[PDB]
Amino acid sequence: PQVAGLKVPPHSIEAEQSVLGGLMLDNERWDDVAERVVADDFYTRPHRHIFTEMARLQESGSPIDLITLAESLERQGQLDSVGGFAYLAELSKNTPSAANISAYADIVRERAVVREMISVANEIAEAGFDPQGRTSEDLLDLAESRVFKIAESRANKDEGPKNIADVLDATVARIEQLFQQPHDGVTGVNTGYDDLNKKTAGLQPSDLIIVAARPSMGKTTFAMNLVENAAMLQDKPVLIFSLEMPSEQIMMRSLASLSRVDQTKIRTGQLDDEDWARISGTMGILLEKRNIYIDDSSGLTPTEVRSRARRIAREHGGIGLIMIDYLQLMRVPALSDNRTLEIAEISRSLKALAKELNVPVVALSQLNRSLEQRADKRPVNSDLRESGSIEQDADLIMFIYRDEVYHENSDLKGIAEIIIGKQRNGPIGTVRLTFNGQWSRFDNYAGPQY
Amino acid sequence: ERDPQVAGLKVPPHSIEAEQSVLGGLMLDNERWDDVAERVVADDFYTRPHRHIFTEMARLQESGSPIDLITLAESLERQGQLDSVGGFAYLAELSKNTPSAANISAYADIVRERAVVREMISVANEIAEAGFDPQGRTSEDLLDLAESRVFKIAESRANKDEGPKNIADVLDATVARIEQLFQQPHDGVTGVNTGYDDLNKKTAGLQPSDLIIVAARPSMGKTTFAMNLVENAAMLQDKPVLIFSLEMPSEQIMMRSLASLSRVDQTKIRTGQLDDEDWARISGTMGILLEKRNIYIDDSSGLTPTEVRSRARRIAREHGGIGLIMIDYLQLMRVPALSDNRTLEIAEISRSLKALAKELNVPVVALSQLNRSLEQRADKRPVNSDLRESGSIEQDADLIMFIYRDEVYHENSDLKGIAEIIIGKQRNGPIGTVRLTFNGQWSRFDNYAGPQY
Amino acid sequence: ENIAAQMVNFDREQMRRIANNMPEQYDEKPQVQQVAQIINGVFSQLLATFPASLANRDQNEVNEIRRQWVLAFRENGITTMEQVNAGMRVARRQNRPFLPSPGQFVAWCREEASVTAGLPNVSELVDMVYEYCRKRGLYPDAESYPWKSNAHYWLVTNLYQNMRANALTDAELRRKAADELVHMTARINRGEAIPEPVKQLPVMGGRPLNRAQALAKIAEIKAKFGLKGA
Ligand SMILES: Nc1ncnc2c1ncn2[C@@H]1O[C@H](COP(=O)(O)OP(=O)(O)O)[C@@H](O)[C@H]1O
Ligand SMILES: Nc1ncnc2c1ncn2[C@@H]1O[C@H](COP(=O)(O)OP(=O)(O)O)[C@@H](O)[C@H]1O
Ligand SMILES: [Mg+2]
Ligand SMILES: [Mg+2]
Repeated sequence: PQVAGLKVPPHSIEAEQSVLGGLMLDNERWDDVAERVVADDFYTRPHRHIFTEMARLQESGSPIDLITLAESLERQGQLDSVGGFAYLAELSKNTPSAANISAYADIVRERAVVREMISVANEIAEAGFDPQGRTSEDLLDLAESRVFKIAESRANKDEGPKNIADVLDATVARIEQLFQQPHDGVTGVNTGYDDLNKKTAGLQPSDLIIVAARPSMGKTTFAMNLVENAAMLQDKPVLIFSLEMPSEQIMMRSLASLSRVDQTKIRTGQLDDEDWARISGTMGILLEKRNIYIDDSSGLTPTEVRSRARRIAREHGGIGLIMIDYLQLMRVPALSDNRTLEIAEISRSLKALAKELNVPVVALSQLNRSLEQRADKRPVNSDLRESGSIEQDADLIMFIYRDEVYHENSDLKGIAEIIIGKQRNGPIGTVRLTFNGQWSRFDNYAGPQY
Repeated sequence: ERDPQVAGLKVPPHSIEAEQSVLGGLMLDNERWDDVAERVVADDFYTRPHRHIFTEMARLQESGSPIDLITLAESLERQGQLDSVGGFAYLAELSKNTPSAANISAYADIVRERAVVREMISVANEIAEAGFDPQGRTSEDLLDLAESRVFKIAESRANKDEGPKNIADVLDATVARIEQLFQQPHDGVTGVNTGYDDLNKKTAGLQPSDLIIVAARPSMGKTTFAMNLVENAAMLQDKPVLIFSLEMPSEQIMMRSLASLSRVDQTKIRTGQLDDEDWARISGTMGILLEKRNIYIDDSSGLTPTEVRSRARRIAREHGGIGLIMIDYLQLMRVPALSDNRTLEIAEISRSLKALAKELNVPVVALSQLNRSLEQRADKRPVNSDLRESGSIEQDADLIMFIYRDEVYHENSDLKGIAEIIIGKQRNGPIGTVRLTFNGQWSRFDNYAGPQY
Repeated sequence: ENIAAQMVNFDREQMRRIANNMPEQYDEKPQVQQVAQIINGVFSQLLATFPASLANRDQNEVNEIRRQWVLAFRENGITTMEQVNAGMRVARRQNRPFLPSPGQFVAWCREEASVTAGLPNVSELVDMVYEYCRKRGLYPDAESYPWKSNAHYWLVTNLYQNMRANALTDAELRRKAADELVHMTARINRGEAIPEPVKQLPVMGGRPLNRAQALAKIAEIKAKFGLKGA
């Protein structure tokens, strides 16, 4: 082993043996080792098995000395597979008691990280050599996703099955984090509306959210209000994909909503002194925060959307919310022949992006004309025609309904209904809001509730 | 050598034939350059001579010079780089052996794909090699290096879909837009002027990047109203106006435009029963048009959205922008791939028109046809649902206007000579009816000088 | 193209384009009132023929049926009252108590109009096409087939060619036969003269040559041209 150009996976058997021997000799330092290394970081099956058994014994309330460990292994018949009482005694004896197990545990650390990086590079090369029907864009997306996942908290390997111990640790961490910040019933991104928060407990991360309504019902208004509320009530960036409108009109609508100034005055530039003061205050707040990003490109493929979202998260260390308006304008060139397959691919890619970035993704959608021919025009799930996969893959589905749009003499003027058609982890129902189209805004409904 | 294929897989993926085809097509056709420019980059070429040729051609295209074989060879000869490329012999070989009558888009995509695959493989090799030889770098440094190397592949785009922009830039753009709108007092016309007072009041002109649909039953003045809007835009603005005519030839449109501008009776012109005053009016109109020279008309039939977009881009490049685009009518546009299903074809056409309008930052006015069942209803004033088979048209249209004339359906109509423009879908404002006066004798629309309720 | 070039050409020609001028005449269409009156008359006559069809039905169903009939007539182009009379005659021939479907009524009108013009109906035409497809391989050409009339020849040949070229099924063949009958009836009612095929060359013949004389001719050719190999 001259090591003068040798290509060997990074590992150190001496460090593993020292760690195992030290843990055998002194069970009290186990915690100091349990924070620095996991079972998967070990390079051999016997060492992983020994570490797993020691962890099980320690968390079951038992000593992990040589005799107890050997007895526990023998009862499960796994003592022979490890190497035997001879190998266990060699581990106990050869490694001196007077050792610093912290450095050795940090050595059984990042060597595994470098090995995982080499594994990811090998997987990327292998996928490149044998596309198996994948396009270049798909290969680039796969490589970017892998190298992005590996470089985030490095909890374990790139992706694969995980022992229930790690998942339980993650679940307890999630519970503690959600309990450390009292938001009064909001465990996700705040929507800015109390009734909607009661119904949904915020926009949960890794969930696909669909907002649907007939034309002129106010989909873009509601989505932009959600974006503004998320930006004002959070610190993570909020990304907007607007394939239907230029960014300037969206910004004018946002100014009208935030500063509560008439939109026609802003569009025509005819404002009084108080309107200018309100606009100045809104612009000052927006330029103080600086966490809203807008992309008004048209005909975006799901790969481009995912790549841009990944770039934003890479630059700013996370995303708070993603918004798309709307999904019927997206393109899948390879599936341009069949619309149903294109919509299914779009929905699956959006769900995969939501899972990958751990962000809430809200996509807007349109309904069918036949809805206007029914006795009750309030949307239902089946009104998502051509998009059954949308109904199947969506974590949350909300329909917007304004009765004044179809009925001029409607008694419910200014009142919009958000109807929850599907909620994977909660109830369903109707939430009433006040629609101020003058400012292009939705507000909490102050009227009596039954 | 002694290698059938054992050493033939160390070679990174590439395609010499696609490169040669692209270069030959560029040499023998300089009109498709942009299509090549949007799909390939100089670094996508595997051989140094091809990269150098593409770079020199890009430089010549940016300098405005032609990129034919002779000009390119002379430009390379002056810089002394002709010898390095491979010589005029190799240039002529590329020009000749590669046909001009070819589809260069497929070869450009082939060149693009191999470069991506090869760069991905090379980056994976570099990452693994760095992993095996840390040279003192920590794990975090190696992970950051790997991430940067991997994401540098999809990057390095010259200028194409700049992507997300910070709120600061968009806010600056919005402030600039507001200032520009306020600096020009047009009595509420924050866009392309239509020449009609009430229409400009309700719509604030024809806003850029909007899809405008004009719908009417046959014999309602739809084409006449569209031509009046085009003429008003051409007279009140200096930017070029492009017209697509899939139904009527350009000569008839020109004669109608002359009749409308000069207010000469169309019957006399069609019968040739003119006089000195009509000749003077026509001469004045032609003098004004020659002073402007800002109108272009294409009368090709069966135009696909790709051809329309390409021609609009070519006109914009030649004359520095467009003021308005007019299409008559959308139902005649053909999508070869979706010819089997009419609804999908209509949706594709509407989406492509909206994308073109957003890209060029120009108002696009497309003409559409309504359903005959409208004639069987108690009220014949059109609604959105009268756009049957075209739900995507209603969904994707920023402005929808229906042209109605009660005189067409009622002989004893009390509103004879009065036409209504009904705003079915106003995306950024209110909806309602605007009354105008229609002169079919002069084939023109005029402001309604009568009382308004 | 730029407008400037066309304007320059207009100035250079002037009176030449006035000689070109502009095509005249506009589009005129019938009013909806006539179609509504026709539909009302058809509905009244059918209700007279089939009183039990609308028994125990509210006005909404009657209006829906009327709308369906209007749509069917507009799609199939029912304008002349003579077609309505022919359809009523066929319906009075029919023995079904219930009201026929609008498509069936249109088919009755077209069938009666075709029969009036001295042409076989759809079933006879399809049977003739099948017989032709079975028997035409036994003749040198389509003109050698025992044709009854020129209309039969043209209809059968056109249907056979269309069926063989487009791989038509039986129902598609029947629909094409109905369309061909409608077109031929329209042509006949417009006067017109049906051409008498095209024919293809005479047969010639007259070869009274035997084996011995042929051998003598071959030997003479060999002697004259010196074909040593043969
Ligand atoms: N200046 C304005 N004043 C009042 N209401 C407006 C104004 N501009 C737009 N609206 C309202 O906005 C609604 C549609 O907004 P938008 O969200 O863009 O439609 P969509 O639901 O298609 O996204 C319309 O019903 C209209 O009433
Ligand atoms: N020379 C003319 N004199 C009088 N009326 C005319 C003349 N030319 C056209 N019109 C009228 O203009 C109307 C619209 O014509 P046109 O623009 O060709 O059809 P569309 O309504 O499809 O645009 C017709 O109803 C016709 O009555
Ligand atoms: Mg919208
Ligand atoms: Mg027309």
